[PDB]
This record gives sequence, structure tokens and C-alpha cells, in this order.
Amino acid sequence: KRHKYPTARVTRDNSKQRGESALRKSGTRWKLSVSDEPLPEPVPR
Amino acid sequence: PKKKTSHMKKRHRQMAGKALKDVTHLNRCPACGNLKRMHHLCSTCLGKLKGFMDRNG
Amino acid sequence: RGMGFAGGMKRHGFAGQEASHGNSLNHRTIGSVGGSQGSGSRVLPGKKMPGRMGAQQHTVQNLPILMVDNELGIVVVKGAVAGHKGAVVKVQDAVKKAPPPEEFVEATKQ
Amino acid sequence: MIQLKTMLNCIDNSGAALVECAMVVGQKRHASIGDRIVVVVQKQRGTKVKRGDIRHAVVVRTKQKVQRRDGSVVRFDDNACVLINKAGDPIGSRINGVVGQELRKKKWSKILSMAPMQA
Amino acid sequence: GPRPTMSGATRLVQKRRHGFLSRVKTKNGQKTLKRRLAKGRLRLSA
Amino acid sequence: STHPTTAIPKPTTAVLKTSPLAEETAVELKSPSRLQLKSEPGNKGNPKGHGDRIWAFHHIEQGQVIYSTKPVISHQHLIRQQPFTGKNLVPRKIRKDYWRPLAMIELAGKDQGAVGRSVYQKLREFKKRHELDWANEAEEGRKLMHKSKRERGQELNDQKPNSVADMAAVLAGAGKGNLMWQVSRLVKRQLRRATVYWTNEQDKFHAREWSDNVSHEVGIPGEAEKKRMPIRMSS
Amino acid sequence: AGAHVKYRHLSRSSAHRQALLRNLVTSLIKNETIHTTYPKAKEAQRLAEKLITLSKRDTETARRSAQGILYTPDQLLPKLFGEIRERYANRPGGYTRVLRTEPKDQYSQAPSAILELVDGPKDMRFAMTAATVARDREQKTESTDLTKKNMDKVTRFRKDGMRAFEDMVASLRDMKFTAGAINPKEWKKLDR
RNA sequence: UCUUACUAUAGUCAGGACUAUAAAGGUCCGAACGGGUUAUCGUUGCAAAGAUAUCCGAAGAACUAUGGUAAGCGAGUGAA
RNA sequence: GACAUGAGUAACAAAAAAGAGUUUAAGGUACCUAAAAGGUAUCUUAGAGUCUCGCCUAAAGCUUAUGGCUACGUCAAGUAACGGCCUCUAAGUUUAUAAUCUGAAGAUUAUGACGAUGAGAAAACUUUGGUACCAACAUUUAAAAGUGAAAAUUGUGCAGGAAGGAUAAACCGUACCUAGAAUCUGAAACAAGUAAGCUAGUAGAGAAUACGAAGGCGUGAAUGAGAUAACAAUCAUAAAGGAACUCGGCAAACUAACUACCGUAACUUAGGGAUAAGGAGAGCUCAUUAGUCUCGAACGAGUAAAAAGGAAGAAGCAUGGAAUAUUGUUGUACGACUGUUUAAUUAA
RNA sequence: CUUGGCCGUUAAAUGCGGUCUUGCAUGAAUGAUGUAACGAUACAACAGCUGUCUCUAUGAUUGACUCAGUGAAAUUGGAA
RNA sequence: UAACAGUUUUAUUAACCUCUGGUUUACCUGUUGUUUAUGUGCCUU
Ligand SMILES: [K+]
Ligand SMILES: [K+]
Ligand SMILES: [K+]
Ligand SMILES: [K+]
Ligand SMILES: [K+]
Ligand SMILES: [K+]
Ligand SMILES: [K+]
Ligand SMILES: [K+]
Ligand SMILES: [K+]
Ligand SMILES: [K+]
Ligand SMILES: [Mg+2]
Ligand SMILES: [Mg+2]
Ligand SMILES: [Mg+2]
Ligand SMILES: [Mg+2]
Ligand SMILES: [Mg+2]
Ligand SMILES: [Mg+2]
Ligand SMILES: [Mg+2]
Ligand SMILES: [Mg+2]
Ligand SMILES: [Mg+2]
Ligand SMILES: [Mg+2]
Ligand SMILES: [Mg+2]
Ligand SMILES: [Mg+2]
Ligand SMILES: [Mg+2]
Ligand SMILES: [Mg+2]
Ligand SMILES: [Mg+2]
Ligand SMILES: [Mg+2]
Ligand SMILES: [Mg+2]
Ligand SMILES: [Mg+2]
Ligand SMILES: [Mg+2]
Ligand SMILES: [Mg+2]
Ligand SMILES: [Mg+2]
Ligand SMILES: [Mg+2]
Ligand SMILES: [Mg+2]
Ligand SMILES: [Mg+2]
Ligand SMILES: [Mg+2]
Ligand SMILES: [Mg+2]
Ligand SMILES: [Mg+2]
Ligand SMILES: [Mg+2]
Ligand SMILES: [Mg+2]
Ligand SMILES: [Mg+2]
Ligand SMILES: [Mg+2]
Ligand SMILES: [Mg+2]
Ligand SMILES: [Mg+2]
Ligand SMILES: [Mg+2]
Ligand SMILES: [Zn+2]
Repeated sequence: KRHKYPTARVTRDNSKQRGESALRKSGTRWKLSVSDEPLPEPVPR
Repeated sequence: PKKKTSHMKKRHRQMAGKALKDVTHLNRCPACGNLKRMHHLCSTCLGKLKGFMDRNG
Repeated sequence: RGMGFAGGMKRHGFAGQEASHGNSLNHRTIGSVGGSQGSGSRVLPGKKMPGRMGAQQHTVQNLPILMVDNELGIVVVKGAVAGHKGAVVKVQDAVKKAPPPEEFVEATKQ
Repeated sequence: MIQLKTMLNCIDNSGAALVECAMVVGQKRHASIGDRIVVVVQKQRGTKVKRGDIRHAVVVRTKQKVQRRDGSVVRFDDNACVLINKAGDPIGSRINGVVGQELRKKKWSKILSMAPMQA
Repeated sequence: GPRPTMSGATRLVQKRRHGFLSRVKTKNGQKTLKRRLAKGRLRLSA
Repeated sequence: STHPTTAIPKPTTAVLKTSPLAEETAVELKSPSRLQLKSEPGNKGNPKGHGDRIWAFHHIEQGQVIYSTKPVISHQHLIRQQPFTGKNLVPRKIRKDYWRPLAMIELAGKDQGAVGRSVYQKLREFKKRHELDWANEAEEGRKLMHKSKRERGQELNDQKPNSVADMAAVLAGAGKGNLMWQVSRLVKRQLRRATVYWTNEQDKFHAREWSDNVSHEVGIPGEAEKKRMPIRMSS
Repeated sequence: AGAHVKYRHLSRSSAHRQALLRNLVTSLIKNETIHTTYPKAKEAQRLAEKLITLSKRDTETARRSAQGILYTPDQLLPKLFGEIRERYANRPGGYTRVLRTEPKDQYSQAPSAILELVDGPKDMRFAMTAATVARDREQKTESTDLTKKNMDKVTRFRKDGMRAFEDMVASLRDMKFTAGAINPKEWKKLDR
């Protein structure tokens, strides 16, 4: 970060979990390091 | 109401011109032979054909 | 021109009642419909009330003819005429005026 | 369309500057260019007419649009008048400003005699 | 007219004001029980 | 804005196959990371001993999982790791009589904390991608899309089976930048040794197959002191 | 007392009315058919035929006007200016068809109709004419002038036309769709 | 368990402004909160006292919570 | 008590809002087929879900209370991440004891007991009186900065601000509902009312105003679909005139907020009146830059840094652009003033 | 008695303000009297503003109306 | 003969929109705040 004073230009989205929901299968907000990996399928109970 | 409505006058209001009109605008479906309404689609062929176009395609 | 069911203001030119000085649900109403027992204990025939308006015959008299064109088939008359565009109207010589000259009545017949 | 309690600009050299209409002489409908009215002087300019006098006036121009025979329509930015007497002739001697051309056929030749501009 | 006088009513005040022990431990409360018992009431208190 | 993936076959960076959809295994999708080359990535800017052990707690009734770097969990873990899966389904607090340690991962090198912090990241990222972007369960397996929003919320709270599969994948090199790898770049690479302690021997069978660098042991340190005996299969 | 209504207000507000019509046209282009009330099918028709005319136009304004009527332009604009544009490139208007049916909701009993895209994959009048021609050939009956007239309507502007219509009649006879149909020569002897 | 007064234990009052104070004011503008000025609607009402708008107080003689005390010959409580 | 009439009428209208697909179970019809079956389609009843649209949003959301005619597989030694029970006491209570008073019933004082709305050791392992005190208000303080608490420090004002005790894990509560969509009080599935915490973000002085991420909702057919007459309600706009309306400017409209802007009268208890009145400015682009910040190497460059900034400039009918804050002045009576009152017709 | 006399305000004043007195039947802590400040008190005037009005018109939603579903009430000696 | 120029008012009733206005809730244009979708999008070797 270049400017650190509290009044610096705020160009980030302060709503981290924007449009993010588990019941509606919204998907991740950003591309994670495991986003291109096939979800491991476990053995059911 | 000042007085009770008699049986004569209440029957006039309920029956004079309030007879359920018969539906005579009826024809038969061409591909079905079933009785349908005039200028309307056959309800039996609609669902069947609507379902037949869902399997084939 | 037809106007469907009309109130008392449009049909008979009633003035209506107040707008804000306490009036309660009677801004466009017709008010009193008549007098009490001495007047007949009834609503008199011919009482002006709401109802259907328009869609009736109407005559406009003494309208000159400004233009006459046979090709287009039009007869331009001064003023307004009852009805909508495309409606049929009846045109005839004015009754409150003298008939056209004898020469004209004979020339047309000729 | 001049009616009761309407404020007018007297453009006559009679002493009044702003008059208030009190009556429409000779008709019920609102007065327009060329109609008589009874006004009450509310302001003066500095035997002139003093504030509070009741005189007859003639509407010379109005802010309401005026239809004419030839389809031409005239609208003025303000409503003005000229004071007259019960006889009908002007009280003042000169008129400053444009007046409506409807004063011609309404028998106001005296008012037009000293009218510099007609519109 | 009637008023919603039981709004926000707690059941701790019912036991204190109309409970069984508010009556067996007072002279006038023993009458209520004896009166209600003579009539055959099942609900002697609260 | 969010971007949900689809249940389609993709290549994996792990040694073993995580899912039946995985196309290939041990695929290098990006150049090795800086710490991957290093044989012994040390605890540069973290406390002494941090990262060498990673704990996993679960709800023994509803199946909700929480990862932790310390032997205990706090209210923060519950607020930051549990998404809203419906009403009356997100506990307002941690109840001591419901949450028990699920497992514990201990690395061979007791001073290379950087490897554990990476294994911890991939585990939390996989979990977020299980609660969200569960395209592999909409029409297959549990079929969450064929269920009601109530039953769907109760199946999304049950992350214990998925978590025990995320460990077999993360410990096998799943993910990009997973420091569980060790590239020589003389180019040969291998996996780092690790040990997983289980309170229940049967829980470790949720993963269809485990890697060859993980050692399985019964009993987590500190649980025997609480008079909690582990569950053994062979008895 | 005032002016006659320009269009149906459908007992709704201005914003709701506009949104409702955009949904009816968005589902029509997405599914090629919708089964709704007759008044809604007739109001969404005028907006659907004006949206298909926008696709034929080549101006950039036409493309922004279509983006402002559909509710998922990113997904349906390719289909509007793609398959649909090619379909109605030689048809001068009348891109939709409203057909009355029985009440979709028996509780209300409200008159209902199907709004379809002509020459589409789910054209109902195209399938009803094929079923009629199928019953005729199966019963050795002579097609009426009204059946032949409809046979030319649903095969004039279609891609292949008659070929796509004969395959429908053949497939309907392959599965015995006309099994149990009453012959027209026995209609006059039925009171029920 | 309503309501009036008192009592004990507690809680609440965004932000801004003026004034001698950083904090000393039955101060000012204005939300929450508390009131109920005016009008309309309603009047077999959504409501046996409501709705909408407008208006008043809003660090105080303030508002609120859980308990307690005082009432029916004599009158409890009462800014009446 | 039963059954009529009004009447198959009113009503099922909180100004949130619906549209098109899909699917499960049971059952009713039609056809296929007559070996029963099964299949295809449709309808009824009880549900579930997908795409789109909208409403609430310091809630109509989430977590919990008071409470509950909603339903019973709701799980704890303690702390982090919990209350009760238990200990201590306040206001008070007492058919406890003693003494005293008293037509009886009883009452009083003292002691005891009981009595929360308060106080109760330790823990991510644990078992004297300003040398003061923990009412209000202000200030300071967990060292990168900011913000919100906790506790403590210092100080201010008068209205002068509790009590008491100390310091190997029993029993009880744990389900659901929180009032705009099926649960509390209002006779009820009532447009009313009810406690605590949390309550995305942009933008702001702000919990104001507008949008709304998640969540919820767009009621148990307690409704649905049409049509868009009079009239009513709730609104919007309006030529010319501008209170001519009316008991009366009732209602409505005008005005409005912001700035460390300019200016501000009579009178006055000298505090005020006063935010009097009346004016000016505002958004976007840009010249310009002492310091702070960033970058490169004192200096140079930069607003993909906060700010400052001028009689600069551009576009449009309009830059307090949408929403939010409802006129100004003057003369009297009455009452000094802030307050209080007929819960639900009189607020003076 | 009375719309008391005069003055000012209005084109027009039983109102309002100032003033004079013979005040049916003002008057001094049932306080008398004069200002500042204060008031959702009451009265009057001015400017502005407006559908309050001259004089209404158009537009919007919900009802009203029709179809489908459910289904009241006051009232009624008997009624051609 | 041609050309040019001039030939009431008020009130009331009704009809009618050529004109002059008012209205315009699915028309065009401009524009503020905020949200959503899609496209695009910084410097340097
Ligand atoms: K009669
Ligand atoms: K205030
Ligand atoms: K009705
Ligand atoms: K708000
Ligand atoms: K306990
Ligand atoms: K005694
Ligand atoms: K509510
Ligand atoms: K007013
Ligand atoms: K009160
Ligand atoms: K016109
Ligand atoms: Mg017509
Ligand atoms: Mg009127
Ligand atoms: Mg009204
Ligand atoms: Mg008679
Ligand atoms: Mg009472
Ligand atoms: Mg209470
Ligand atoms: Mg719970
Ligand atoms: Mg309706
Ligand atoms: Mg709108
Ligand atoms: Mg104050
Ligand atoms: Mg009424
Ligand atoms: Mg005040
Ligand atoms: Mg009736
Ligand atoms: Mg009716
Ligand atoms: Mg069936
Ligand atoms: Mg005790
Ligand atoms: Mg307590
Ligand atoms: Mg209830
Ligand atoms: Mg309710
Ligand atoms: Mg709710
Ligand atoms: Mg709905
Ligand atoms: Mg106007
Ligand atoms: Mg105007
Ligand atoms: Mg008047
Ligand atoms: Mg009058
Ligand atoms: Mg310009
Ligand atoms: Mg007072
Ligand atoms: Mg007061
Ligand atoms: Mg009262
Ligand atoms: Mg009152
Ligand atoms: Mg005295
Ligand atoms: Mg009905
Ligand atoms: Mg025209
Ligand atoms: Mg449009
Ligand atoms: Zn058929």
C-alpha cells in the first residue's frame, strides 16, 4: 500500500460477502487458489 | 328494510332472468373427435401434443 | 358522441359542492333531490339526475356551404357537426330559411 | 382575462400606477382587451388621481392569449389599463406603451388616437 | 370500555398475588380456600 | 458478483484422485512457489511452534466443522467459518457438550510452521467452496437441489465428511501453491511427511483413498486427560 | 368521463404493468411458448412483435432497445439477433400467434390462451394440423378445406416446410397418437 | 399485572449548534423515544380510540424496565 | 331453541406485485389396452423447488426475553463460549420470637427469617474513608493508526450521589414463534401494542434522507381473473386571475437544509431579540501547490493521494442536479417563562 | 343601553388598533399596572403563495361494476 | 365594370376540437443519487 493515512483513497469493496450465499449456490466472490480444483467427494455416512 | 320480503317477490328477483344460459357454442376437435369449445383448442390434445414435443426433438 | 354514464356536472351542469371547508364525501354529488312532505313525499318526474349521456340525434341549423368538390365528393360546411369522424350525417336545406332559388331547384333536377 | 381583485398597470398619465379591478362593467365573463372595468387606485406616480380613488378603466392589453379573425394570436407579458370617465373619454392626455389592436372594433377611437404602438 | 390490562403480565405476580401460599398464610385467604372448597372448585388458587 | 463453477471434469494437482471428476493427477498448473523450492521453510514471521499442529473440531450432532491453529476454538471461529445455512441452524455460541475435536494434523518437521499455515488455508478455502459452489452435490450424491431449503440447510451444515476428504486432498498436494510439495529443481518433487491423529478410527474412511505420506494414529493429545476415550474399529 | 383507455391496465400500476409484459416476452423468447390469460397474451403480443422487428433492424439503437425489454440480455440477445432474426427475415409481420384454450386455473375460470412464436419448435397450430392429417390418413378421410388451408399456413415460411411437416405426421402415426380418435363420419350420431 | 403517586434496584436519550466551562443551561435545531396541535379518512371501522399527513417536547419537573407500598362507613392517589 | 328476511348482498383494498417453467405423494376422470396391469394426459387435495420481477432493510432480517391451547429425542461442573438453584442483602413482607398497645379481629417496636429489578473467588485451563468512593457529566489510559466497549485515572457542578456478605463435579432451564405473513397482549388468522443485542455497503455531521448485500417476504383460495362508468378515497398537473372561497387562508401551495460567507431593526430584565429580516455561494473539467503523503534519483515527477484553490473554462431549460428540514413580518388580549391536566369529544 | 364618541385600517368595518369618558355592573396579593423574552393559546393586518374560489378539466391507483370461490349484519305484525 | 376597404353587443342552451390553452403514469430528449447484469479496463521489461 502506498498511502496509509486513514483518509487515503478507498478503492476496495468493504462488503466482503457481497452476493454470497450457500442456500442459493451463489459461488465464491473471488477466484481462490483451490477454485480450479475438483471438489473432493467423500464417502457418505 | 322496513318489512320482510315475501316469498313471491324474492323468487322474482332470483329466477326472472337469472337462468343459467346453456352453452351451445360447442364443436368437436378435429384430430380427437372430442367435444371442445368453439374457436378453442382441445384440452386433451394440447397436453398430449405439448408433452409429445418434450420427448422428441 | 357517446359519453356513457355521466354525473350531474357533465350531464346537467350542476355546480357541485365545496372542496375543503369541511365537506364530507360530497364534492361532486347532486345535493338535495327535492322537498319534504309538503312537496309530495316523492321525487318529482323530470328530476335532473345522473345517467347516460350522448349517442343521440342532434341538429345544427343555418350552416353555410363554403366549398363543393365533386371529384373528392366533399361538402365543406361552416362550423361543427355532431358525431365522430366516419359517422353518417344528414344534410338538408335549412327549414328556418327561404328555399333556394327556383332556377337552382330546376337546374339540379335538370 | 381580468376579474375581481386583479392588479393592473395603468399606462396613462392620470396619476395611477397600479390599480385593482373591482367590477366588470357590462358583462359577467372576465374582461379582456377593450372591456370596461371599475378599478381602485393602489399606487401613484411622482388634479392627478390619488391612491384610493375609484375610476373606470379600459383593458388595453392582457397576459391571456387573444384569438383574432385571421388566426393571429397576441400575448403580452403583463396586464395594463387606461383610466376613463363614466362618459367614456380618457382622463389622461398621453399613453406610454403598446396597446392591443382589439380596441379598434370596440369603439375606442379616442384611446387609439394617442396610442403610440399597436400590437 | 375494556382495556388491555394483561399486556406485559408476568406469571411471577400471579403466584404472589393469587397463589396458594398467599392464602393459607393469611386469615382472609383461608376463607377463600374454604369457600372455594365448599363449592367444589378444583382450582383453589392461581 | 459471484461466479459458480460447474460439475465438470478438471485436472488435479494432487497425487491421488480427489473426485471421480478429476481428469489427471500431479499436474503442474503453475511454476513452483518460492517456499516450495526450499527444503525447510521456517517460521519466519510467526510465533514459536505456530503451524506445526492444526486442529479440526466438529459438531457431533449436526456435522459442522471448524478449523483452528490452536488446541481450542473461540467465538471468532464460529462467526468467521460458519455461513448462514438457514434459521435455527446457525448456533449463537459454542456449546462445550456438543463440539469435540475431529482430528489433528502434525507435520514431521516441528519447526516448519509455514507448511501448516498453507495446509490450513487450503482447508478453509475448500470448506468455503463446499458450503458455496456445491455443484457436485446438486443432482448427484446428496442431491441438495432436490431438497427443501430446510433440509438443504441441514445437509450444508454437515461438513464432516467433506472435511475428511479435503485433508486427503490438501495433504496429497491439492490446490495451487500448496507448500506440502518439495521441488528439488536440480526436476524432481515429492510430498512432505505428515501425521493425522483421529478421535474416531472410522472417521478417516470418509476419504476414498489416502496419500502415501500421511500416518494415521488414534487419540488426540489432551483428550485422554478429559476422560474421553477414542473409538477404535478393531476393538 | 375522460378518454377511452389506450391499452389494458391489467389492474396493475405503471411499473408493474411494464415489468409483467417484459417477463411475458422474456419467457416467450426463452421457451418459444407461454400459457397465460388471454388479456396478458394479447398485451405481450404487441410488445413481442415490436421486439422481433427490432432484431431485423441493423442499427445500434435497435440493439439497445432490445436490451431494454428483455430481463437477461446477456443470455437472450444472442438468440434474438441469432436464430430468431433468421427465422422471421422473410415474414412481413405477424410473428406471434394467440390461441384460446380452456381455463388454465379452474378456481378462477379466467379465459386463457397460448402465446407462441410461429414456425417455432413448439408451434401448437403446426402440431394440431399434423395430428389432423394423421387421423385423416389413418382413417382414410378426406381433409377439409380448413385443414388444407392450415397446412399451407404452417409450411410456407418454415425452413424446410412440407418436409418438416411430413416428419411430424409420420412420427405421430409411428407412436399411434391417433389411437381412439372418433371418426368425423360418426360425429352426428353422438350426444355426448 | 391497567392507571395516579411514592419507593428500591437498573436502563436509555443519533448528530449538530450557541453559551463562562473539556465537564456548571427546567439552552437551541433535529432522529430514536415520549407526546397528541390541526385536518382528512374511518364510524355494523384494521382498531369498543385506529390510519395518513401536519404539529409539540426531546439533559430533564425527562423517558423506560422488573419488584414493592397505599383504595372502597371514614375516601386511596391526585402540578386538581 | 330452530328456521326465515335483508342476500347469495356487504366484505375478503396496510398503496410490496406478480410472471413463466419444473416436480413429489395419494386419489378422481379420459384414452391406449382388454392378461390383469402399466403407460400418456388432465383435475382435486397436501407439499417442495428453479429463472425473472418487485417490497422491507437501525426491518417486514438474525440472535434472544416477557409471554405461549404452537410442538415434545430440547443433551453443559465452571471460564473462554451460561443462566437458575446456592451465598449476601435493597424496597418491602412476616398466623416466627419477645415486649408493648388493643371491643375480638388485631396493631406497634426490636430481633430473626424470607425477599432482586442489584452484589458474588479463580480459569485455555481453573477449583482504611479524598490514604476515599464507583451516582451523573467530562477527560485520560491495553502503544502502528482509528473506532466501539470494559475497567480504571484525573477533574468539574451541586441536586452532595445503596446495602450486606465477603474472596471430580447433583438438580432445573435449553424445542419452536418475536408479530407484513400461521404461535405473545388487544374477545380473533386484528393496518394497534411489547424488552435486549446485532442490524453489508455507498453517501453523509449523523441511527437524517435515498439506494439495498445477505436474509425474509410478496398471507391457510382469508381469494383469483376481467372492465377501467358515475361517485368516494388517496394523489399528480394546470391557461388567466391570485382569498374574489369561507364563520375563519380550513386544506393546499410558497418557503425550507448546508457554509467556520456577508449583513441584521424597534425594544430589552443587558442575557437577549437573532438562525431576525435580507443577500451570496454550491455540481463537472482545469491553471495553480508551503507543508503532509507517494514515486524516482537536494532536486524532479505525481491526485491510480487527502486537501487547498482562483474574476479560469465547458454543457444544458435548469448544476441546494433526485430524496430529506412547511412562509416571513406587524399590532393586541391572556398567562412571566420550561412544565401539568379531563386514558378514549374541551391542552387552554 | 350599543354597531358608545372621535381617529387609523377597508372601494365598502357590528371587527382590529389608538384615544376620551357617565364604569347598568373596573380597582389594588379572589392582587393593580407597564415592557423584554416565551406560546401547536385567542383576535386582527400586510407581503408572498397557491384549484380555497371565478370554474373546473385531464391523468394515476384502490374500491365501485362483471365472471369464478367463500360468505355477514342491523332490520322485519302481515302485505297484491 | 373590375380591384380595394368596411359592415353589433350581452346573456343563455347545446354541440364540436380547425384554432388558442390545459391534461399526457407503456412517446422522444436531458439529468442526479444508488443498485444489478454484461462488456471493457493501469504502469513496466
Ligand atoms: K312516497
Ligand atoms: K426541539
Ligand atoms: K364486492
Ligand atoms: K431510516
Ligand atoms: K450449572
Ligand atoms: K385486638
Ligand atoms: K408492525
Ligand atoms: K394551513
Ligand atoms: K397524558
Ligand atoms: K383543441
Ligand atoms: Mg366511443
Ligand atoms: Mg368546484
Ligand atoms: Mg374529502
Ligand atoms: Mg301521497
Ligand atoms: Mg375503566
Ligand atoms: Mg406494565
Ligand atoms: Mg433456540
Ligand atoms: Mg382486482
Ligand atoms: Mg416508479
Ligand atoms: Mg431544551
Ligand atoms: Mg362513512
Ligand atoms: Mg421550544
Ligand atoms: Mg341491495
Ligand atoms: Mg353493490
Ligand atoms: Mg392421476
Ligand atoms: Mg437471606
Ligand atoms: Mg437478579
Ligand atoms: Mg392474536
Ligand atoms: Mg398484526
Ligand atoms: Mg418474520
Ligand atoms: Mg402472490
Ligand atoms: Mg391555475
Ligand atoms: Mg400560472
Ligand atoms: Mg371575503
Ligand atoms: Mg362571499
Ligand atoms: Mg446555454
Ligand atoms: Mg403558560
Ligand atoms: Mg409550554
Ligand atoms: Mg379527552
Ligand atoms: Mg384533544
Ligand atoms: Mg384583595
Ligand atoms: Mg360472487
Ligand atoms: Mg388535431
Ligand atoms: Mg419505453
Ligand atoms: Zn382432441
